[PDB]
Order: sequence, then structure tokens, then C-alpha cells
Amino acid sequence: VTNGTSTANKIVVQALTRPGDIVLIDRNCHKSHHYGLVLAGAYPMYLDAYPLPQYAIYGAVPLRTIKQALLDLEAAGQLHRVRMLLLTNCTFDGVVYNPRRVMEEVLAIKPDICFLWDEAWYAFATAVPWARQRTAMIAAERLEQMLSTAEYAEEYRNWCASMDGVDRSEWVDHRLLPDPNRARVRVYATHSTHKSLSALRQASMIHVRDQDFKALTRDAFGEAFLTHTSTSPNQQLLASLDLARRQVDIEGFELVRHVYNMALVFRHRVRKDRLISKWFRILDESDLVPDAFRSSTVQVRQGALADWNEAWRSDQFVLDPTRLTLFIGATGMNGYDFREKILMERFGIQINKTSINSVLLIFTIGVTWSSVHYLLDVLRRVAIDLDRSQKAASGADLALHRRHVEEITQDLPHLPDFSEFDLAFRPDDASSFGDMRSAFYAGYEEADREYVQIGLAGRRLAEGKTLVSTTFVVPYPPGFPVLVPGQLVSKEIIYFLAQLDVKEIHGYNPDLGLSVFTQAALARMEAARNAVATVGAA
Amino acid sequence: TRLDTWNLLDDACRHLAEVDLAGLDTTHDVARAKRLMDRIGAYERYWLYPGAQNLATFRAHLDSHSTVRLTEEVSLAVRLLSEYGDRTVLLADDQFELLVVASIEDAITAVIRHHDWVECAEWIRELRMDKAAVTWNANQTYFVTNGTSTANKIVVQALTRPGDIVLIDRNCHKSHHYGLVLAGAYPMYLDAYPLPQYAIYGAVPLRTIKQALLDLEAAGQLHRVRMLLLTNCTFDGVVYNPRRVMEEVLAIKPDICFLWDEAWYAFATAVPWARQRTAMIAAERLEQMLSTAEYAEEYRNWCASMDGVDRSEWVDHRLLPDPNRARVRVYATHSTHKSLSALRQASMIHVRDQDFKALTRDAFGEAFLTHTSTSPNSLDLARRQVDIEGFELVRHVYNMALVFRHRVRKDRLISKWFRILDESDLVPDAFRWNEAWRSDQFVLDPTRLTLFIGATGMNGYDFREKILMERFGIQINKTSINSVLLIFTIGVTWSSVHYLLDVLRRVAIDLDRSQKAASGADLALHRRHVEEITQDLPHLPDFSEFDLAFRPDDASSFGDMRSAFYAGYEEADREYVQIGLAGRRLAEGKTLVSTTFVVPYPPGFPVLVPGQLVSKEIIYFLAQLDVKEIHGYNPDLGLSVFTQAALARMEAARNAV
Amino acid sequence: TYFVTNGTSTANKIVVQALTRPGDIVLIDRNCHKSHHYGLVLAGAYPMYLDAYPLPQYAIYGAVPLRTIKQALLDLEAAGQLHRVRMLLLTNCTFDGVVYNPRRVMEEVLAIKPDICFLWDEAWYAFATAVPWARQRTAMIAAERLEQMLSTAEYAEEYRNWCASMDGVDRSEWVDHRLLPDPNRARVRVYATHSTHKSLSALRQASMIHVRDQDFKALTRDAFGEAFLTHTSTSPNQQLLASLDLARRQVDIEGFELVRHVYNMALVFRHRVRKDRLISKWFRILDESDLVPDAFRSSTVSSYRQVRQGALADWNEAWRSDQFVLDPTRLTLFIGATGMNGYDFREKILMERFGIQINKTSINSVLLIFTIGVTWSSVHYLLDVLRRVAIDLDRSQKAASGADLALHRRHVEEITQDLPHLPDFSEFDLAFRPDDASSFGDMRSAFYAGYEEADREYVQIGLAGRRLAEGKTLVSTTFVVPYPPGFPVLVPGQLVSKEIIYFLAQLDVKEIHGYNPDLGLSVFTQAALARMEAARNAVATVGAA
Repeated sequence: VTNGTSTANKIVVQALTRPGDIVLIDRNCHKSHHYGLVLAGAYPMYLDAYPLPQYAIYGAVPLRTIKQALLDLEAAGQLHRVRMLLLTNCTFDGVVYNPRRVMEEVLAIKPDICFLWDEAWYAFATAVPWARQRTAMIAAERLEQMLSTAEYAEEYRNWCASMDGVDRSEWVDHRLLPDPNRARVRVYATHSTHKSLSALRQASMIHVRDQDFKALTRDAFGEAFLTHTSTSPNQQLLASLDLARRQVDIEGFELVRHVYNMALVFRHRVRKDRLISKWFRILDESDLVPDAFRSSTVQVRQGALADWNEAWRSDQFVLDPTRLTLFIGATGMNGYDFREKILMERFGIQINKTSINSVLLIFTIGVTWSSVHYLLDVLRRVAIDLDRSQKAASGADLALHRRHVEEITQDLPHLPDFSEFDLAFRPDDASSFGDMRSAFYAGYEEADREYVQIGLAGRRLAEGKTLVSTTFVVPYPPGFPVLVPGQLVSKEIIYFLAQLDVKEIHGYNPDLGLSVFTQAALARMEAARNAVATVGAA
Repeated sequence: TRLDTWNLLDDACRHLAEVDLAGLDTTHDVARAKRLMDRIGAYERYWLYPGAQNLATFRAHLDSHSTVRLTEEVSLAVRLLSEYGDRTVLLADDQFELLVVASIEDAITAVIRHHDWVECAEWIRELRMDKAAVTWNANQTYFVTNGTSTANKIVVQALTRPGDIVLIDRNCHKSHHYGLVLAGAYPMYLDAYPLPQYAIYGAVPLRTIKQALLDLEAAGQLHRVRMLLLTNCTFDGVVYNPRRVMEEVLAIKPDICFLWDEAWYAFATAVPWARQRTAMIAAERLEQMLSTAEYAEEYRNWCASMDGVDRSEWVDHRLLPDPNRARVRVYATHSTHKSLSALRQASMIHVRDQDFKALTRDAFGEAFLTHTSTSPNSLDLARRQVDIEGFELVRHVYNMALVFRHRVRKDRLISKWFRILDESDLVPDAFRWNEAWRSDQFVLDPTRLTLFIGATGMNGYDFREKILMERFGIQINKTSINSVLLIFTIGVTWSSVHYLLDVLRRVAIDLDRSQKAASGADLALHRRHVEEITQDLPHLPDFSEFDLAFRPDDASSFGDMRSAFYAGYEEADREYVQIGLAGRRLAEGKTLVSTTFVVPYPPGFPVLVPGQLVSKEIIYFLAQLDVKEIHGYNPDLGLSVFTQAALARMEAARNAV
Repeated sequence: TYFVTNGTSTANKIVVQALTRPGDIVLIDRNCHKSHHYGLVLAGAYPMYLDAYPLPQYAIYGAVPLRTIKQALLDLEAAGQLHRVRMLLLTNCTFDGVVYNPRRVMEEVLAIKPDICFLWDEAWYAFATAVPWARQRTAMIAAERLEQMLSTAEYAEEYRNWCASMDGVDRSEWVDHRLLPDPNRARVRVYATHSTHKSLSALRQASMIHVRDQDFKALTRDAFGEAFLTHTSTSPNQQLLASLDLARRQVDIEGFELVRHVYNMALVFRHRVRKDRLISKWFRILDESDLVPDAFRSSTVSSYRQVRQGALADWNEAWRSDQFVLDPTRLTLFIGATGMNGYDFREKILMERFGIQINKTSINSVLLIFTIGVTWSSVHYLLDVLRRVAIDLDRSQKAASGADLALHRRHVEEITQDLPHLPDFSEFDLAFRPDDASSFGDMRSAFYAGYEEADREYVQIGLAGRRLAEGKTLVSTTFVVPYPPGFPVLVPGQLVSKEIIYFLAQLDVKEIHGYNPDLGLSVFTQAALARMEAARNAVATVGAA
């Protein structure tokens, strides 16, 4: 695909989904994903990541949640609709999903679902040993091999005997194995081939591993590929290019490996340097993955080959070695300020994300031993000056410093979990998926929209006149849509929104208000939906 | 997993307390919690902290709603199980704690001490740039981008010129033999002392070097000799003492150049005694030594006795270099640590040469052009080395190699059938701590460990393939008739060491069980298997003289290896003879001469070289060698040997002048 | 195709060792990069040096005319030595930017020597994938077209009629005829070694040895693999490198966009440097009318009256049929009108490293190499530099009225109107020619014999002329590689003919490779040459006694 990664997602989504399907999409995923779901009419069921309040960031979505949501739709009898599980193989923070488990257990419930993995962030997995396993195409290969073996058929027989007499509603409490006969591995993935940012930022690939592609989806996939990218004489790229055993890049193997050994050297120095480690720390699976999701329990940098391998094989969540979250909370300085002033000169490492008390270091092919040594120099200078100003501290300066540390460490604000869709837009009132497309288009009716000040919105909730957002809201710090068309603005989301002083939030403006539905418009839309749900059923 | 069901029960009890404080119907969360305890209790009896008694007490608490009690107790229990487990080393019963269990051996999953007990052993317990160039040296450096073969070729071309004789270790690296082919120098092959017990070569004893120099002296070809080429820290791991060899050799030829291939001695830096052994430190000490007037007096005192004996008898004396004529022109090469990467780009050429500038600088810069791109040379090669030094991987793997051999010795199970050959075995007595590494010719590098396996009765290829099917990282790269060579490298990790120790323990267990099962003749057969490889082996084949077609003079042993190599390209002049026919053809009295190098998978050492006569011992060795991955020999087409017509032609042609 | 991790000269050494053994003659374009000559020292083959057609008005060397190659083969054929000839090493897309027509070169060479191997250094011809008609002049496409042609029956009939046309012509006169390779004997054994795009960048990493060899699987597979491991490593993953990547390596699709962008930037630069009248007043970009003598092309601009602008592709037949054409991404810029020397201009006026390059500075010209980093910004920057130079030259012309017109005329005439001779290859000394009639040299023996510190002596360049007139002939012991030519003007054992000493005497640069004005030109002592000639005579006797 000669266009940016979001075009590959558009292609596969349009090739697999039809309007009125349910797509289980993680809410943390970038706004471009949700906009694509608005297109094609798909109804998203939002899956909510486990929170990390102490960093005010989100992790992955536990497989527990994915199973529970699928089972919940199964109890509603709606499950037949479910056509996709859109996840991101590597989270922006770095949390790497273990795909083989996320697909075994999901295919236990829905034997014919399609998986889409956005792997744009998991770029260097081919350098890191034991990382390629957690990709979508290697997970799909291993799962397809497993499903073919007779030994697996015996394992599944014994597993069914183990679950025999367990109520299907209780499947969330037990691991699941995908029935070999019904389970159909239909995995997809998308990434960027080292695309140049700002200019010619078009590099992308669609990796397809789909047993039914040739029968059910070849035509739709080709048509979507032409629709998204304009038809041209050079149509070879869409149909029959099949470059699975092509585009060998031995030099690119040496470049990804140079960048991985660069990340290793940085991560080692930042820990062993006695100045830096006094104030700085790099977060680890012990810090960024709650231990409920890591069966393995009690040096990784030195050696660690064949001991820490198990964590990659069996854990739910691990850190990508190149997505280094630098904790700065002990510096008593907020991430936005630290990035803005200390790191203003910038360098090959992107440092493109800033949480309240941490900054995310993203190594890229533009790295060298001099970018590593520059960043380490910067860190060491900050450490030296913090030591100086700590030694100069009076008791009042000690109170100042310690509270500057406390305010970014102890009482951090609650992370707004997804509120359920408004009734006017849930097609089935028993289930939490929503007609987010119709809420998107219904939001442009300038007579149905209304503006309410954030301060007013809490009062309105107390009054009982429910608030429903007409539009996406995508604040910069989390970098994903906290609100979507037709989502109820629950009290916690109002309280979260109220703290942000950035006027420039996407989809919202504090000088103007929340773009919410008028009450009469909501009543009318609810009545219309109930009329449709009547005429459509009797 | 146990910890996963315990975390699910912790969740269930937390939500039980949530609902109870909310006042909704807890019967759903009560039912979930009861099912969770029922599932957990099927196996929780096999652990210590949250034993079946604590399950029973949580159940008792559960029957009464008691939500507050269990949303604290269960979460505290799971926090302890996560953070500590049974510490809150675990024993079993048919700092310490004792899992008293009637159902012994079910609780192998608990982790352990403790009717054959064979099954228990299997499950558990019985099993298992100015900043970067300041340190290593300051005198000289010359980074080579194509690896250590290329550094060898660069230095060879810089020094040796066509018509020069070089003394070269018979089993040095193939790149050396090819460098001599390329330069057109005549090798005189110094032959290393054998270990017939093990079918490995050790090293060239200094007496052989002095003998070759004095043979050249009698011949009158000594002036021709140009350089001495020896592989310090040979693949077997025997280590040359450079100071003694350089000191004695400079007595006979005060202007010979030394090239030390140290590419296998990567861990000299790791340990200080090894650092003394390095060629550069010996060159420094020798150069300082020669300046001192105290040494001038020592030399005068030595010469005042040595003028009573002839030069031909110097082989038995301890010689000393004449400080008025000795010129220390020593060189060295050191491969850097590269893991895969398809480059092997890094290399080094150290140079401590008093006359380099005057004579070899021009030809050294040209050798660089011929084999390398001079203009880029090399900061990249050096900057990462200081970071690897910052890691201290060499010190780490040296430490874990010592711990490995300690465990292999101390442990009674492994020691029964395995051992690590030491200086007592690999260094014959005739050549035999901080001072000892200074005081004798040969020592062993601790990181290149020969595992003796003779008690197993399996040859090294069979052992490697049968046992070490998967080697996480031990870099085993050689197999002998009764031993295998473990090359510790920066890559190897602690879990690779523990994997290898586990495999050794398991093989010891299998051999122990087989010994118990075996009786009479079958047991005798195992004894025979150990006896046949260990007790008797054919002696390593001696290097045979270069053919008279190639020896520039018939008195001396050096030969025109270049002409033999390139003359072997004429297909009409050299047939291929199968080695089973070779012995019969030799019995017919036809000569046999090899046209090609014969280099097996074990790096470097060529069995045959161009123009060397085939001899019965070499035929036997070639037949016996297990591995068939050999360069320059074809297992089915046979051995490429010169025609008698070609040999007669070249003999007659060289006879003229 | 095989991926060599260690640059282009490594690939050349690999193929030379795979194909040549000591004492084989190789025909080699003399002006090729010095690293090619050291490879022939190492391989022990004898070079027969082919000398390019001179362009003295630019002090540039062109390609080797194909008639030179036919004559050089038929010289050895008359000597009876031709059996030795093993290779024809030529550099496609020579640094100056002249581009060979490999198809015709192979056809006519295989007419004379039906089993020769060809090596093409294509490291300069990187952007031929962009240019719409340049691909056909790559060695690996010319070899495909030639192998197809050699297969057809129609070609067998054409050759029958061609040999009937030549019937009764002496083999010595085939230099004057257009030949065709006998489809029964000629065998396409072409090799090409091109640098990677990463290597094109100043850091040099990686290369590819393209192979189109009929007799690889039989005659050369083993030697090729052996030499591959000899020149890289004998370690795991070298074998993986030894694996082919011909139907693989489609990742260049992203690469193709970049090479086409670079080509479009080159076209834009050429059109804006020709149209813009400030720049065009002084600056010019040499074309096939300037850098290729008319004798080597049939396309003549003036002869066809219905002329076209030529920015557009109205000259597609030149690529197909001419001997020599210019790579459009290697643009020579003529600064003769300005009056500044090329080195002075490059070093002072621009110092442009943002995109493009000036690897070579000619006496009156500077070569512009469009690399993969060029962007619209880079070409507009370079054009702005040219424009400012033109404006200040116009200013100096206005001021030039007051007695400085003669200084401007003097500078211009001195650099462009007046030119020095370009020294063509002399001949090897008798001491180092194995056959006294032929011209190929035992250059390896001269290279090693040159290290005998008792056989070398130094002579000052001021004395060399009188030494030569005295009959005390001069023979160089080493390479000499002056910076401006960029190739060895002397090699071990080459006679320093009067024109070559006259060339060296002009150079101000003291740091020339292989030579030092403060010591002298290293030459063989007379007694050493006499001894070497006597040794050669002894060899020529015992080889026939």
C-alpha cells in the first residue's frame, strides 16, 4: 500500500466489515481508527484498557475483558453480528499483546471472527530476540499449525472434558481452547516500512493470513484496495503482488539490529550510571503491567536468554525494548515541561509523548551512538543540577521539592473509563455497542446540537437532563478519543475534561462548550429507534 | 495456573465486598467465590503458604457472608503469594520449611529434598576515540574492516615478499597458509607437540623453533627467513608464552618479525595474568628489558660462558637476544566480539615495531589498500567497544565459566562421567599461580574448556548430536575422539550454563541407570566402548616434507607452496584418487602429492597443503575423521593428487637452476 | 545476484579471483579507479591497458573506443598470445559520465574471443532504473538481449550472411569491419558489480555481484563460492549471503520512487540551468555534442533539419545505437566562461553538501553527482548559487571596462583556450613484458620487485628529462595516482615516457599518491633492470629448452 498506515486499516476494514456489524475496537486506539469505524456503518463495542493511575496512562485491554464482552453479547443473542476484533499489537506506551493467546481464547468463543492488528508501533520486533513470536503473522502461523495437529485434537478433547458441565457463562473464569473444526484463523496486520515523516509519509503494508481469503474476501479486498488508492495502470500492487517471499532487506536487518543494540546500551547505561539512576528510572514489566497479568513471578539486561524467555512465551503483556518510558516523577517535574525545555534541541529519539510524570523514548532508525550519548549527557546534567539545588535546599526548599514530587505521584487524577453509549443510539438496549455513525451524522444538525459549559454539565447531570456528546473529543495528553458521537458524558469524564487548560483540544472548546444533544432531539431519536425496533420485529 | 486462579478469587472477593457495601444481591458473587475456591482446592494442598487449611478457613468465613473479612484476607494472601510465595528453599517429607505430605511426589509442582525414587529425580532436585583507545593500548592500532583473516593477509603482505622464508605453525589459521600462497613466500612448517591420548595438537615447543632456525643456519638459508607466525591461544586453548619465544628467537635471527594471531585469545583482557601473556605486553617488556644496562651486564655474563660452545648446540641452551642487534618487530591481530550480523567487519592490527616507519610503512599502507579501503579507516569500530567494556560481558562470562567448571567438578553426579581437562592433561610434563603463569611455557585459557567424555564411551560427534541437540548458547564448535570443546563467549548467559549443567546431570542419570541395569557382557561392552577410544588412538600424522618438485633446495624443508597451489589448477595435470586407493597406489611405489588445502570444519588447521606428500598416517587420519564437511576434499570424487607426468616435469624444470 | 556486505571493491576482488588465475591476461580500462589495479596485482594476472580517447579541451578522459578493444585483441592474436586473454574489465558509466553500449561491445568482442568473460563495474550507473531508456545499457540487460539474439535462427541466418560478406577479409582487418559473434562459439559470461544505495551515500557499505554466466554452474560455481568466503568470511550467514536475491529484493518499489524523484530533480536542474539566461550566459552543461567525439555516434543534431528541443525524449535511438552517451544524473558543469578553475570554484564558491556532490573538479569544469538526498531545496539552492555567481560576474564585466577586460580575457583564454596534453599510457618495460612483442605487463613482479630498497632509486623530475635523453631509461617502481585524473598515471614497471614526466612536472600538489616531489620519482636502478631483463631471458629460454 503506497499510503500511510491508516489507509491499510481502511482497506481491510472495508474488505471485512459491512454496515451494522459489531467491531470490538479498543478505545485507546488512535482517533484515525474510530473515524474509519464511522465509515462503513460499523457499530463499535469499545473495550476499556486496564488503567495505570500512578502514571495516568492506559495499558492494553486484558483478555479477561475481551472474553467477557464477547460473552455478554452472546447472552444478548447478538453475538452473530460480531465480525472483528480490532486491536493494536503494540500499545503506544509499549505494552505488547501476546497474540497467540488473544486468538486462541477468542476463537474459542467466536470460531469465525476476523482479527486486525495494528502493528505500526511494533517496528523493531524483527531485531529483538523472542519478539517476532508476538507478531500477528507468526502467531497466526503457530496457531494454524497447532490447529492442524492430532495431538491438539486430543488436548482439546481433554479440555472439553475439563469444562464439561461448566456453564458457558462461566467461560470467562477458565482458559479456553479454540475448537479445531470451527476455529478459522483469519488474522490481518498492518505496519509502516520506515516511512519518512511529514514528507512522503506513505509507506505501508497489509499482511494477510486468512484461510478463507481466496473464497470469501479476495474480491472485496481487491475492490477496497482500489477504492482507497486510486485505480491506475499500476494495479499490480493490489492483486497478485504476493510479496511474502520478496523484499528481502538484509541491510534493513542490520539497521534494525543496530537500533536495538542501541536501545540496549541506553537502557543499561541509564541504570548503571550512578548520577542518572538517582533521579531517573526506566519502567519495567514490574511497573507497567499489573502482576495479575504475569504468571511468571519471583539481570534481564545481562544474559537473560532462556530464563526470561518464558515471559515472552506465556505472559499477557511485556514491554517492547525500544518503547522506553522514562519515569521522571522523582525529578518533581511534569513530563510536558521536561520535554519542552530540557529536551528542546531534540534528537533522533522521538520523545513524542509526555505523560504527567513520564516521557516516552521511541528509538528510530535515525539513531547513533551519538544520540545515545547525547541523551545520556542531558540526563546526567539534569541530575547534577538537581543534586546541586537539593543540596542548596533549606527546609522550605525541601518542602517545596517534596510537594512538587508528591503532586505528580500520590493523588493523581482518576482516568476516565468509557461510559456506555446513550440509549438513543444503542440498537439493542441490552448491549453497550452503539450506532456511532448515526450519532456522528446526527451531530451536524445545527438545531439538534447544543453547547454547555463544562461547569454547567455537572449541574445538568444532577438535574437529570442527561448529557450526550455529538462529536469526537480527543485531548492531547491521552491522545485518544475520550468521547465519541453519542457517548454519555458521565460525571468522571466531565471532571476529567474540567482539568484541561489546553483550549486546542480536538472536538471541544472550553470557550464555547461541550457540543451536546438537545434533550428534545434525544427524546425524538429514542422514539424513532423504538419505532424502528418495533416495525423491524413485528 | 495456580496464581491465575488465586488472582481470580481475589477479584471475586473484592467484588463480593463491593456488592455487599452496595447492598445488592451478593448471591452471584458468593456463587462465583464458592466455585473459585472449589476449583483452587483441588491442588492447593501441594503448597505451604496458602495451604488447604487457609482455604478451609476462607470457606468457613465465606459461609457467613463476612465479605469484609475475605476482601482483606484473600488479597493479603495473594499479595504474599506474588511477592514471596513460600518464603512468606522448600523441602518435602514422605532457610528451610517442611511440606509434610502423605501423597509424596505429587507436589513436584510446589517448587527440594525427597520406592526406587527414580521418578522423583527426573522431576526435580537431581536435575540442575581518544577515550576508547586509552585503555587497551596506546602504542599502535590499525582497525581492519574485513575481519581477522584480512588483518592476517594485510600484515603478511606488508612484511613477507616473494623469495622469503617464514616459520609458521603447522596448524595455524587457513588465512595464514593462503596469505603465504598469495605472497609467494616459502613456508617452513613448525610442528606442534601431539596429545595422542586426545587426538589434539597442543602448540609448537620453543625447542622446535630454535631447531628450525639452526637448520636454516646450517643450510645458509637463514638470511632469507623473514618472519615467525604462531597462533597464540590455539583453538585447543594452549597459550604460548610470547616473551620467552621472542627473547630466544631474537638470539638466532636478531631481525626476524613476529606475527601473533591472537584472534582466539579474546579473554586475555578479562583476567590480569592472561594480560601478561598477550603479545603486546611481552613486546613492551622485552623492548624495555633490552635497553637496561643491567641487562647488558646479564648478556655479557651469559656470552662469556656461551663462547665455549658451538652454534649448532645452541638448541639445548637458554639463549638471549643480543641487545646491540635485536630489533623487536612484533605484530598482532585481535578479532572483536561480533554476534552474528553477517559482517564480522571489526578487526585489529597491533604493531610494536622499531623499524615499521623506516621500512614497512609504505608497504603496510599499500597492503591496506589491496585488502581494505584505507580512506574510511574506524571510529565506529572503537566507540562500541568501550560500551561493551562498560557492560563487562567478558568478566561476567569468565566468572560463570569458572562457576561452570566448579559445579562440574564438585557435583558428584556429573563428576562420575565428566571432567574438564586441565594443565595436568593438556600440557606434557616436559613443558611445565600468579608467578606460574609467568614461569612456564604453556598454560590453559580458562574460557576454552575441553569437556572429557571418555567415560561415556561416545566420540565427540556422537555426543554432540545425541545429547546437545539444542545449545542455547555454549558455542561448542569442535568435536574430538573423546572430548568436546566449550568456547565461552560474551553471548553465553547464566541460563545457558544452567541448561548445560542440567543436560550433564541428566546424562549422568541415564548412564547411572544403564550401569545398574547392565550386567555381564552388556556391561562389559560399555567398558569396551570407553576403553577403545580412551586407551588407544592412532598418533597424529606428522607433516611430511614438501615435494622435490617444490623445495627450492633439497637440503631444507621449505617449499614453493604458491607454485604448487596454482599449478594444481591445471585439471589435466592432477587427477582425483579415492583415499581407499591411495594406500594401494602408494604400496605400488607411486608418489602422492596433494594439490589443495584440506581444511575440516574445525577452523584453521589444514590436514594437507599444496605440494605436501601424502603419507599413510595422513590417509588414516582422513579416513578416521568423522565429519565430512571439509574444504578442498571430496568424499566421493576422492583426493586431488598431481600426475606423475606433471611432478616429473616440475622436478626436471626446477633442477635446472 | 549475490549480496556482498563489504563494498564494491570486495565484489570486484571476488569475481576477479573467481575468473582469473596467475598469468592470465586481462584487458582493463586504464583510467578505472585505482582499486582495480591492486586487484590485478593481487590476482597475478597481466593487465593489457586500454587507453581512452582524450578530451584535452576539458582535460578529461572518455571511454575506451570499441575499435581500441578490437585492435588490442587482434594484436595479441597476431602474437599468438590471444589464448591467454581471460577477461575484459571495463567500467560502465565512467566517472566522467560517458556510458558504454555494452551490447555492441560484447557482440564485437565475442566475435574475436568467443569465450571471454566480461566484468562491468556499474557502481556509477546507479540511477539507470529511473531513466526510461538507460536500463538497456546495463550489462545484465545487454547480456539478456545478446543471449536471446544468439538463440534465434534468424540470427544464425544474419551471421551466415555477415561471414559471407566478410569472406576473403584478413583477420587483421576486422578492426575496420563491424563484427558479429559466432552463435556456435560465443558464450555470454557477463558479470556486473554495483554499489547499494546506502553505499552510494558517503559511508560505503554493501554491494551486489550480478551474474549472467552460461558456464557458472559448470566451470565457476566452486571458484566463485570459494572466493566469496575468502573475501568476506567463512562463518554462518555468509552462506545465506551466498544465496541468490534476484527474484527477491522487490523492496526497491519504495526505492524506485526515490530513484525516480532523483532523476526528475536532475531533469529540473538541467532545464533551469539551460533556460535561465543569467546562469546560461556563463554556465553550461556538457552534452553528447561536447563530451563525445562525433566519430562514436550516428545521431547528429544539425543533420536533421526538423530539430526538436531535446528536453523531451526525441532522441530514443541514441540510447539504442550510439557507442557513447551521458548518464543524465552525472552532470558536468562547464565553468570555462567564468574563468575560475574547477577546484577553486568547488572549494570556494559553493561548498554544497546538502544534496548533490562535486567529487571531481576538472581544470575548467566541476562534475555534479545527484545522490539520493537531493530535494527541491537542494536544486534550488544550487541554482541560486549559480545565479549569484553569474550576477557578480556581470558586475565584474561592468567594472572590467576600466582595463580589467584584458584580465578576464586572459583568465578565460588561459583555462579554456589553452590546454595541456593528456598523457596516454606508455608501455611496460622489457624487464616486465613476458613476450617481447606484446604490451601486457608482469605488473605484479614489478610491484614486488619495487620493494627491494637496493633496486629502487629516486630521481628528481627536473633531472628525469636529461636522464631519459642520456639513455638512462626510467621505469617506475610503484603506482602514481594524481588527484585530478583520479587514476594511476604510472604503474609498477611502466616506462615514464617524456609526456608523462612533462605531465607530472606541472602538478603543484605535493601529496600525490605514490610520488613525492621532495624525494623524487621512484625508479629502478639501471643494473636492476639489466638483471631483470636477463632473468626474463633465462625464463624465456628454460621455457623452451
